[PDB]
Amino acid sequence: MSNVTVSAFTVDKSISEEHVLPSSFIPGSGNIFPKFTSAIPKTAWELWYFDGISKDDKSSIVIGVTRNAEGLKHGGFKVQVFVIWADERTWHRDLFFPESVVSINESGVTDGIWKDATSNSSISFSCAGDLSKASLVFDVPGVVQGDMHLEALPGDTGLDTDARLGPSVYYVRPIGRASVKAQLSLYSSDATAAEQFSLGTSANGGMDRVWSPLSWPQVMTESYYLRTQVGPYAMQIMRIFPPAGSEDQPSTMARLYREGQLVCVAQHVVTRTHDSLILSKQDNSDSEDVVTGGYRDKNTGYTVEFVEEGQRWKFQVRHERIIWNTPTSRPGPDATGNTGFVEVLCGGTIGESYEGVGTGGQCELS
Ligand SMILES: C/C=C/[C@@H]1C=C[C@@H]2C[C@H](C)CC[C@H]2[C@]1(C)C(=O)C1=C(O)[C@@H](CO)N(C)C1=O
Repeated sequence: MSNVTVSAFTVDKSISEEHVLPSSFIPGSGNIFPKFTSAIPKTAWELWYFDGISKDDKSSIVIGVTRNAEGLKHGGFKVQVFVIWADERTWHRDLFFPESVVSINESGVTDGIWKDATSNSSISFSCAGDLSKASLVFDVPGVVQGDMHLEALPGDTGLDTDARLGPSVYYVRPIGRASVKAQLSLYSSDATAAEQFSLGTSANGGMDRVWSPLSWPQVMTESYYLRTQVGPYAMQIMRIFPPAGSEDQPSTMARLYREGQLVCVAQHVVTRTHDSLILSKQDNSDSEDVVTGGYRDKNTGYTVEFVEEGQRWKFQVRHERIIWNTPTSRPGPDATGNTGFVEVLCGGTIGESYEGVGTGGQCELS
């Protein structure tokens, strides 16, 4: 091909002779192209993440497209698909492909394709060169078939901000705020039947972009993720507590937008100089429509305070529905695990009561 830059990872085939060079964080960029190209630390990983959640019916789709070093040796490159219907039924596969190819083409479009030529099966994504739009095609016969579309909402892109998440992780938000659609056919375990999934109306989400040379165990013991449009407000929170045996503070990459204007850029999480975030969890059973992780963390929700005589933004986060529960420990009375949530939100400034839904995920390593 001509004027097309490519990084091809094939299972059981060396990357040592890839022409393209590795990079770190590129300020002001989406950073969509892979960082580990011709050499990959044995613990390193890369993530292209997309989601959408409908406010009208709370259907939700969560996509995780990964590379890691281990994958090049053994087992391939994992793609995680999680869906929840309005009625709270859930569908989710971990799918592994032997080949992972990312492309920047002559137009400046970036394409990724995780594929298996043997099964004639693939999941791909495409990002416009101006990050106005991204889309995904699912084509795994008798598992998942369909697509997903994201349109960036007017306003600040937030790409001119720091993407460090503590000292060893990068977390860019290539599409911070987005309207999202999705039409999927999701097959049973035996591949004999299928159900239609249509993401509900008034759905927001986005695209995140994350890598580290270290495995997350060496990075975090706990993590919480939130993404939400709440009236004129949009926010993204990624908060981690540093690994066991560390004097480091909790790191955050938190952003608050108002009518598309970026109004708060927290890279510091505090309690009670720099834009900062308070993120404190609750256990009260105020209302009936509440739920919790199926592991040791029994929190029902969070309070989210953004602090700029600066203006003040507070939001209650109620866990209403479970998208997923996946373990990170043997079962027990003190088991840890990962939980995906349909989040319900309410707040803003003093006096304000805007309502939204959001995706959230909390992870604890044992
Ligand atoms: C499969 C790996 C994913 C990612 C890997 C390691 C990261 C460590 C980093 C320091 C914090 C967050 C972790 C990531 C960003 C993550 O948040 C999760 C997801 O991707 C979705 C599903 O895709 N999910 C299940 C998680 O909530």
